[PDB]
Amino acid sequence: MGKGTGSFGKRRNKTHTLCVRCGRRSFHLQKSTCSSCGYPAARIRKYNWSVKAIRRKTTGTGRMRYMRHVPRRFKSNFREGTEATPRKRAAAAN
Amino acid sequence: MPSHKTFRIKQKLAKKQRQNRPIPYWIRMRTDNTIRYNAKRRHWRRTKLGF
Amino acid sequence: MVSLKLQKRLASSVLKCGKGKVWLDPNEVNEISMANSRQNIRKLVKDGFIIRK
RNA sequence: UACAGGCGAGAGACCGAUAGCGAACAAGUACCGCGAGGGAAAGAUGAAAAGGACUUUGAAAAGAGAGUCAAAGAGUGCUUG
RNA sequence: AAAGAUGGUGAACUAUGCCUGAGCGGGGCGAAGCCAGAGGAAACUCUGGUGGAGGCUCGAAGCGAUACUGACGUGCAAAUCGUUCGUCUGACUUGGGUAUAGGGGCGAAAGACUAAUCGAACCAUCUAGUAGCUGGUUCCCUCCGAAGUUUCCCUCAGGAU
RNA sequence: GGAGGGCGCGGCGGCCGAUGCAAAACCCGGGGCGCGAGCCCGGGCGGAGCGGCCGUCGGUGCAGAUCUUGGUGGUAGUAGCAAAUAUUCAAAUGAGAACUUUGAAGGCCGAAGAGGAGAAAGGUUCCAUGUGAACGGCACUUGCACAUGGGUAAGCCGAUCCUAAGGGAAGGGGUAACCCCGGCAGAUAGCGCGAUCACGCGCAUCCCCGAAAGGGAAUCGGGUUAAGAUUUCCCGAGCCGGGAUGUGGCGGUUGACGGCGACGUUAGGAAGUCCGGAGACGCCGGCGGGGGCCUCGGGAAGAGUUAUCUUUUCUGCUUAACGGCCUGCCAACCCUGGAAACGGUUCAGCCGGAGGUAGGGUCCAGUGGCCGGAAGAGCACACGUCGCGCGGUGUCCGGUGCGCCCCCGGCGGCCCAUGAAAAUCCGGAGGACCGAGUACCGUUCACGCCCGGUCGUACUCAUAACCGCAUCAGGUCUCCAAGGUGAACAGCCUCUGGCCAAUGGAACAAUGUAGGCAAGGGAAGUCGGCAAAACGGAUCCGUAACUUCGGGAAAAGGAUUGGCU
RNA sequence: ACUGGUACGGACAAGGGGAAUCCGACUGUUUAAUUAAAACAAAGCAUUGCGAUGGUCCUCGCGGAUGCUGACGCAAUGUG
RNA sequence: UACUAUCCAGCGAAACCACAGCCAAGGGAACGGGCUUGGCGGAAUCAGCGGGGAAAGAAGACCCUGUUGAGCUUGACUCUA
RNA sequence: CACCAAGUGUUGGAUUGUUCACCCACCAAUAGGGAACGUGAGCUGGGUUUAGACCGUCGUGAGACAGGUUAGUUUUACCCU
RNA sequence: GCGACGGGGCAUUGUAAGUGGCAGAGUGGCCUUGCUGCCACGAUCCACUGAGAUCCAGUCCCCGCGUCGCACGGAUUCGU
RNA sequence: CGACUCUCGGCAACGGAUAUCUCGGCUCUCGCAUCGAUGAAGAACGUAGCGAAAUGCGAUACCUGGUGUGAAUUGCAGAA
Repeated sequence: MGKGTGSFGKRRNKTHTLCVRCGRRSFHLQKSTCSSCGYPAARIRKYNWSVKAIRRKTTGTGRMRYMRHVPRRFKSNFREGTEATPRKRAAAAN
Repeated sequence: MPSHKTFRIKQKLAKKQRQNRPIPYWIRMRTDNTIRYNAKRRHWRRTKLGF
Repeated sequence: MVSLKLQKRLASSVLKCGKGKVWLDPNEVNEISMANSRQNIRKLVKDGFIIRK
């Protein structure tokens, strides 16, 4: 028989499967490409016509960012100070 | 055959099963106050889990 | 309620036959229910309380 | 000279929970779709939990007394209603 | 609005092809060939049989759906169910793997179908697109108070005057 | 439609007031003012900030928009909850039982199952225990619900390994680029083998993924828990691959003989290289043999009928992977022999005239036998509680075929269709090189020693664990397939396995829906024979104008059909 | 051969038949969820071009289809 | 004859609704439940029913128009692989 | 032929979707008109009038046809009267 | 006063179970070899047997048989 | 004649509007430069005594060294 009922009922084929890179069912199996980030692909799939909702997903929120932030903040890469040792030091100022 | 064996899917099933657990009573006090009525507990008969 | 759902299997799975072949005594209902594991079921089968119709 | 991102700040005849951002709250969360993508609902007891011991009815849930509170005509359906 | 553009996403439905697997009860019909006998000197021709062939027929599983324009028609169901029935050893049925994607595919060709979507799929964007046309257009009182006419117009559902 | 003069709200600069001794807000068939826009005041509710006036400014006033978003009616306690053959009785439990659970009973699916399992899919749903707030459109103490716990163990099964259709890095070249063809100066750019010694020798279309279905290194049995068990566990027995070796044997004719040969066997060198064959093949038809299932007699045990009759009826009666010894006909081959009155023989004319029929051998070893496995197991009994388990037996021997299913064999039909490849891999040819004796050579042999990594395993598999919002009458790949009647794997009835849950009760009206039947007539009905209805299976007889001579044809049309002896 | 039933495939199962005309030759195929047909296919018939460093097609270049084929072929946007 | 309807116990929607609901004729957006004039004028209701509510579902698919599209064709305009 | 008179009858088939038409045949008679061209939540769906399709004509073509021909989904009342 | 069965009437259908039989197409098997041979088997037929079975529910009757028949109290409403 | 039909009030239930709140949004302005094969952006799955989540972290796992502050953390337990 025809449309809708018979379209649903078969479904024993698979196309979009889990992607490793982005964790989204979007990996087109029989053409070996992800349509959500590109899985084999030199560059990550970025579109600047795909607007508000989608862009923010790829911006992420499971991000690190804080670890990266601390080098921006100091700008140097050293510091040195080992005060607070029995003597009573220099570990209580003013 | 197995019942899709691949590890990437398999780990997600394990994670989601663990995730689909009720909120534990005590924490509602140690949040201050705000109704912690989880949300990420899903049931298999309704909806569908995407990978 | 008395749960003899568990009693229907185990008895089936040691008499090598269906669950419409296993017969449970209708007076001994509570003690049969009390047996909860397959080793205990074997004791009942031996003594003829559970018997294959 | 630029600056709707990022980080760290100062403000506005800004908005006041159907408003303001999609999201004041676990929100790009829950959920929807095969996918590309789409995407919510949801703030307020009170000064302090002092979140109703105990007695009684009822299978229990609850109720009735009582206790507590400045107020239960404030009992996690909670300010006003 | 119908659309139009741009960039993406689908062959898990279905269309077809390839590769590799599975499945098709029991008949009707009685092909080539083979055999005996017969008649014939020959050339040859009869007859009874054997044998089991076919995009062959009846008809289960399967696959399909002709009619009731039945049931149902706010359903069991965004296409089902009953009876009746088409096909059922091949241009057969069907799975998995695999190929082909949007002015493109595929098509034993119906503009059919391509995941409830097809005379150009769906999605986001350009886009807050445009529409002389339909709808609606938000507190009061006062005073004055029209016109559907002239002229031009791809203009006669509208403007200028 | 214009202009005019006002009112109300939010916020801002000014100015003045009001408040927990009760602000704002909200309520009020309570009063009063203004033409109105609105305003004022009281009472009730309430509990923390607010209003008036003068300027300023807006995201500034609603009844609509097939309006948007939230709430709530009438409808309506109304349509309904009607397919799937079906429930009922007693007991248990509990507060409460048509539905739970147990028995009894009635049934149903009717082995192409409503069955036992796997795929795919879901993901813990499986099971225990707790248990009725929500949910199972009735109910409910029950649940595939909710809460709390546990559970999937592999050298031998799969994945893995391997290739296919095909996909895709690498090269060159377009394309800024994404991206796409796809390899190139891996070709006197290096991968592979000896080789330990540093050196020599040899070679491509590479190299991976690609069927958890193709192809394939290697396991069986019993027991067990909540469950699939070759799979978990365990006994006992293997089998494969890798590594070590020692013992025996193999070889002084140096690299085994015997046998007419076909070929036989516990060893019986073998570098580079070569060549073959194995992996390895369509589909249909009939036939052969096997296994299991079916049929059936005797015989050893338990069960039933058992007014009555029946030496009747039912049921257990089993034997593995793996190995020994022995064994298969077709196909094929060896030897004898010399055939006319030519033979055997296929579904196609094929054996024999390049030697048959016939006689004697040989081979492929599916399979059976008996023995090993292995009863130490398992099954059926008796007895015992001597119990989480005690002691004993018996478990045997025949028969039958168009039966059923599957396999395996060798044939035959088909084609303008002639029906894969690789890992895996042995063989022969090749003979270099190395062969010794008190040892060296075989080390494809037997026996002995050790080791075997990675990942999946729960369970459902559907009228309720999948997909359709969903416990949806739908759909969804495969394996097993009893007995009768009968061609039947048709229908119907039943076994075995599985349900008894299809909300239940009462009346059982008209009217519907679904199913039947009607005297006499017989399509007059109607657009139309739409379907109801009839014919129907088979055996025999009979069979048309016509025709591409194959058919029509089961033409038409008749007759026949039992029980039993 | 006896004998019973209105009677005998008694259930279940299981073609109504014939004659003409129109039309497609046939079996086959499709409008999936209103149309299975006389439509689509088709054998057969007719019919194409390119002798190849060429035809016809893709890809913008390369390479690729046809073509592991190559005029009794392949293709003709698959003609009629 | 079954299964419904009906009646019960439980359970329980939706479509739809300006406000509602007795006729006749008249005029009237030229076919009234309502206005006008006559006739009338059961509370409270159930099972039925198919006349009506120009009942409901669907911005009539037709038809016309819009300086609105799109599919197609070509001896349109204009370009082009 | 004319009158009072709708009290009561006014037909079956063949064919055509046709009412109409035209026959056959009966008969006392086989009058004529209306009611949203009475009558689709009453039906049927045959005509008209979609999407498939064939033929002829017209048209370069796509298509068209007051020309023929075939096959083509008939939803909901339980509310109010 | 009233009720279920039964009995009898009324109906329906068509002659049961059991028993007997040179009834019976026939056939076996043991002898004592049967002018009644016996034992079975045997569709079926007949007698007993117009029998058996059913018959008020929407048939009729009874003075057979026993109870309900609670001398209702169980449940409820009404005033000019 | 209750009732019904209708209406209102008072008290409620319904509902979450209104008022008053706001560790938030929103928009403007200012300062600042500072990712990566030295393994990123982003993901996955684990780790807290008792955690589902968010947040934090990575087998050195709601954290470590060092340093500042100078006694808490808290739902309960707990170390002393």
